[PDB]
Amino acid sequence: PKMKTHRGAAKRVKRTASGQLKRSRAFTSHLFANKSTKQKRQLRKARLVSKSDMKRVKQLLAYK
Amino acid sequence: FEGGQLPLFRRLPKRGFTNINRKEYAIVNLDQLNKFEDGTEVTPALLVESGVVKNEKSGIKILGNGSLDKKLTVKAHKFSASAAEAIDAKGGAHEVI
RNA sequence: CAUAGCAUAUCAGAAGGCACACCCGGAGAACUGAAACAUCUUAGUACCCGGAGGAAGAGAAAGAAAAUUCGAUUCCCUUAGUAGCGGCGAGCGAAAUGGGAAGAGCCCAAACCAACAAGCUUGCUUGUUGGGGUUGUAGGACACUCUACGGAGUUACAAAGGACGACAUUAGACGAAUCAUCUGGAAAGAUGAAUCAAAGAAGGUAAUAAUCCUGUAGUCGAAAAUGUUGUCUCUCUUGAGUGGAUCCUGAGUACGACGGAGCACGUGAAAUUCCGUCGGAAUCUGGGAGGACCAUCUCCUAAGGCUAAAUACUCUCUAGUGACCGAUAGUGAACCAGUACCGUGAGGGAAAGGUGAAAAGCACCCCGGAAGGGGAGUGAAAUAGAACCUGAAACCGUGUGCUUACAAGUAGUCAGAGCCCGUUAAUGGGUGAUGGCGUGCCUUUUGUAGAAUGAACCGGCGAGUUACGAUUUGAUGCAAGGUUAAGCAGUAAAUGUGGAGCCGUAGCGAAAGCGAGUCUGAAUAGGGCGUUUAGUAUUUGGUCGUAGACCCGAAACCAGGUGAU
RNA sequence: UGAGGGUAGCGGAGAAAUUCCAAUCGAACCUGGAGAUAGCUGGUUCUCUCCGAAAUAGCUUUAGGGCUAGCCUCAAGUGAU
RNA sequence: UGGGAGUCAGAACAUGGGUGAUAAGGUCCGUGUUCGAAAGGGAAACAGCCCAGACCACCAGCUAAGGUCCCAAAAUAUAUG
RNA sequence: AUGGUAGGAGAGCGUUCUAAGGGCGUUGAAGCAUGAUCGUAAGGACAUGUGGAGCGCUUAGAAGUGAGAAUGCCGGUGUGAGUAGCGAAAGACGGGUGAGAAUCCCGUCCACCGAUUGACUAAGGUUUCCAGAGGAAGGCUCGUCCGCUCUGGGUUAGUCG
RNA sequence: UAGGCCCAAGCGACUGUUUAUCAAAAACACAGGUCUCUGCUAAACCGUAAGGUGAUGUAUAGGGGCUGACGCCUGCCCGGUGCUGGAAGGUUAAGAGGAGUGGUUAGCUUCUGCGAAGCUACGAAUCGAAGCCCCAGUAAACGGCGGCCGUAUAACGGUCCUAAGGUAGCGAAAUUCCUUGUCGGGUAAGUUCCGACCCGCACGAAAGGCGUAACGAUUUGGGCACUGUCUCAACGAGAGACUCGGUGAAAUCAUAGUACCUGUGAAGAUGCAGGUUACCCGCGACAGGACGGAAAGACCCCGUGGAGCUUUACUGUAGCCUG
RNA sequence: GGGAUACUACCCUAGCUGUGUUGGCUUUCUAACCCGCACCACUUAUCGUGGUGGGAGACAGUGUCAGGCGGGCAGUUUGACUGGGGCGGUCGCCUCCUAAAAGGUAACGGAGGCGCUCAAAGGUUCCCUCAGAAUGGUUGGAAAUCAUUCAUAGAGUGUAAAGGCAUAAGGGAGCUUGACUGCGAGACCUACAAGUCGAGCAGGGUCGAAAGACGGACUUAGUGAUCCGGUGGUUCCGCAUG
Ligand SMILES: CC[C@H]1OC(=O)[C@H](C)[C@@H](O[C@@H]2C[C@@](C)(OC)[C@@H](O)[C@H](C)O2)[C@H](C)[C@@H](O[C@@H]2O[C@H](C)C[C@H](N(C)C)[C@H]2O)[C@@](C)(O)C[C@@H](C)C(=O)[C@H](C)[C@@H](O)[C@@]1(C)O
Repeated sequence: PKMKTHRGAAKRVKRTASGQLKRSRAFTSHLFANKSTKQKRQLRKARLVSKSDMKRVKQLLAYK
Repeated sequence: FEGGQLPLFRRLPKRGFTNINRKEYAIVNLDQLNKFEDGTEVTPALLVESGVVKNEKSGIKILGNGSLDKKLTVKAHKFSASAAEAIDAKGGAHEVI
């Protein structure tokens, strides 16, 4: 039958134009006072899923 | 599965929501309109008949990517500023349906 | 008194067995996955019970939706592995829309009217019968207005019950056309010369047959029959339109609280739909729905019922098909099969095919108690003789050429006299006095001659496969375009048709949205993703995912039964 | 001690031993779920050619398992790095 | 850049070190080699030591490590102790 | 340039079946057996015997496509090996029958059980009962014998249960 | 054919019963005690329930727990836990009351708070029985019966703290680490046995203490009788055995022409090196090796494998109590 | 005076009229209901049905809801490293040595620390500079304070150790809050997740005369994802519309 999609990844990541996956950043949503404003604003910058992780999680998002 | 190390899609946080009633528009650029003749009046049905648009999703939208080099009148739902400008520059009109 | 209850007459209405494969209800697991486990999952699965049936179930809006709307139900393809649910983990997973198969809306209660009997005094009520009518941008009764077999429809809603005009026209019958020679035990084979074909499908006949037989194509055909098909007697429905002002329009119902279950939804805001316990309404100026709740709008009118088709399965039956098996295969069972046999019992459950064309199946003689045999004879063949096609290897023997009783051995290998033979005839074969070298195979291991594992020998059987989806390579076609799915016509094909849908032609952003740019930012700055061409359809290989997923192997868990001989 | 009977597995019987319940019992036997699951052991069948490792960091209810990196191979491309 | 893997039990020797007892064919790191996965010659036999990397024939030759009395190829060689 | 285990890549040999074409076969197919043959390998021919009806070749296409090991399953057959064993007990002789006698029949003697190796009756078994015939198989040897085989017979109730 | 006997210690009173198939006993039962529950549709138990046992019985009865004839006895602690009872001091869910607070509306100023009438979701002021807290009792209920320094609560002293700190009688015991404790008896010689001592690591009074006639296929020590048990083996009888005739398996098995020594090596060699010995083939005997056969080690570790039992492990639950 | 009787729950000390009716306490009644309750008939029959009499009685029993108890029963869990396992000990981060002159590098190898603190111990502008030693003196701890000279960081630096510090990074004083907003070419480290440093650009500020310095402390520890839930803003979205 059809392949099924990993929903937790689906509502965590999106697919760019070429083939890449754009993610959100961890170490947010909680204590920042220990952190600096630099860390705060820099954890707002987006990043891509690494290729080493793509080699593992490719099939989970084929229909994305 | 990473052997019990927390997987990537639980290390990472979720974000966003999906708009269930979202408007998507069939896209067409100026470089596609050059196949027509000057003075012609193009419409969505004429686009579909010419095969430039396979599917009218929520309307048709005209974008200013290429070069027109023509003169015609257009009737569509939405336009881009550059598109309307480049239509009127060579001569022509844009009528929002 | 009355009926229970009891006692008679008539009828046969049910029980049991289903094919529990499919369908509907009641009840309802666990192993398992989550790399433990409890919510979850396995799964409303397995098993049990009850019902019916040839189908069952559902079904005609108190709907689906927000267009300017839509077709009662069911089924197929898509929407889409989307939206959503989720220790937001494992995983679960729609709907509308659209394209299609099949296409069917009918009846009650209540109003109201006319009769019937009892109470009552025939006024009213009660109940019985009959009409009448069952639907919303409101239908019917009363108020208002003028028509019925025109059409004619038994698949519900009435019926011709009809002369009704091939069940399949089915058992069945007919059904063209060949001779010779050679080999042979026997020709259908070889050679040569002819023929039929709406018949060259197939099988038998002493070997391989279109013309030898049964048959085939095709034609003619009768009972139970009718194909259930065409005017088909009766009977049908040729409508009566406006306002709806008044009356009616399904009560312990809807709805609510608590506890639960089912809906893709984890029980909670549950919107929606069901069970139990408690409460408990409105009546057309009404009531319900449109994912808490309020208002405006849109749609509908519950608490009454029936309903064909398309759909699901096959213990069976008829006619057939196969890049399915061919006796350790294929049904457990080609034969004596659910049988010998095992077990107290529930239950488990085998092995076992082949003489030859024809039985012509060995008259007779000899040895022998007979079994066995040797002749003779049948036969094409008897090392084809019933322990009967072919007849492999292990294993058991009899004969022989070379060789061996001073020798230490993974038994071979390289060298090499002597002796014997004479080939797919090529710098051949068999044996091997003697010399040199040399601790089997497989698996598991840092490392195995290993005193680590496995194999007595031989033969046979015995393990990455298929479906669906994803990804990537190669091939081909077309190319800013590429492509159909279901269905329909067709030989269970190719093909043709079918454009709902799918990918691509533009991305960025959580999103509104903007657009070759967008997001951030107060700012265009700076930076991130992007542009500054090439995809798409089928197929080949590789890999992955879901399914038992390369094969054998647990202790155990659960459900239903069997046993106190 | 005999003949008839009774008690049935989440159960029964036991002058009590985890003892007996058809040569079996710390939970009988037969069928089915079921091809349960098995990060464990064993096995996995024809030939030649080219190349050719590792037994290591790091995380892990993790230690004889697994994931990513390292090191192998095949194909495209850049092209002195 | 992408397709496909396997591996995560390592062993000895030499050298630098911890530990141990300036013990272990011990154990733990680091630097090299070999075995693993490597036949051949030598070390008597002997995975890890020395030499050296087998495409296949040849009753041809030159060498390495190790050797030249016999087993068993080659000096009972020379010269000096 | 060409040692090589996990492993990656490539090229090939064979097996069954199908399509098409072209062929072989009672003047003897496939299978089986032998051989001193060909090919770098998997493997392919030829000749002769046996056998007595189907089978190759070329190109392509599909797979139940190749076994030496799984304390694997099923059948045959060995080794141990002429080995262990032949299941408590007194037999001897004569005569007979017979192809054949330690083992069968008859006779004499001897011996054993003797609150039993005795005689009845229930349960259970179900024709093992009786006459003839028989020696293929069964009998732990033999066998002329038999609870074995074949043929044919046999169970009688008012009072017994 | 037909009882061996005596003396002395333990355990158990006795007869009986028990692990079919390695345990027959000191283990179980027992008759007697004791505690507790139950006033009859009794309690208790089986069952979803209905119906049953208890019992065609009725506190001199029935169920359950501990102990285990008989005799002498059965000591201290109610602080903790359990059970019973009481005061009822206070705390609570469902529930009855709705005081107030907000979403929404022509409703009121239309720039805006009476929330009014109303539809709606929240909501304390009260109470609300069990339970819980508290008090008392109960030890033949669960349990406990000593720390510290003079000294080996040993003797008496104190204190530590809770509720108390071992009465009788026993005692190197089925209990004693040091241990073959010490002394005596018995023997030529006594890690055992008997008697005595107490320094009871860690005895103790119904998970009963001490003692007891009778009993025992019980444990233990000593003596008499008697003997091949032994010094020390010998001879005979049968059956297997061995030879002959008939019949004729099995476990095992990679192939086998299968020597020894010293070494080597996965560190213990028929198979490797160097030597030593050794004509080919049988039969009867033996058991040193083939790490012999037999059984995918039951000891040990491992598996995010199972099962059984336990509890103040987590989560539930039949059921019980109260509303 | 210690409250405290204006008006007002209002009142203990009070006795006190009955009310549409409603909502609690305790008795008594009976027809519901219950009697393994007595007699009488079905009956053949103690089951059961029915009549009469007696008991009990709106309690009990049963249903639904709630709370407490509940190894009686069930499903499950009960870690790893480890010179076998167990007992013991440890599990994250920082600093030295081991470590073999880049970096990195193991052991149940050797030593120690962290799970913060500070509104000045932060920023800026100005000034200032050790102990110890003797010397010598009221005090004298011999040395506390005071005074001259060498002292080379042996001083001191909030906190372990190491690397650094007189540019003082140590010690005081005056102002002040840059312990700001939005980005950041590029680099370090790295399996991933993460972690680290950054010139400079806009904006708007503090100190200083000014150049200029300030995106927290001499540097390196002083935490921990994700899901869930809560609070505030918002230009976002959603149901037909609000
Ligand atoms: C009579 C008939 C039986 O004889 C025995 O039981 C003898 C008497 C055991 O002696 C022994 C006797 C006794 C003391 O052990 C020595 C006891 O310890 C064991 C359990 O049984 C034997 C030999 C055991 O071996 C030993 O088993 C041990 C687990 C490991 C031991 N190991 C060293 C290789 C091994 O030799 C082991 C279990 O029986 C053999 C298995 C195969 C059996 O069960 C076999 C088939 C038995 O039925 C046997 C033939 O029938």
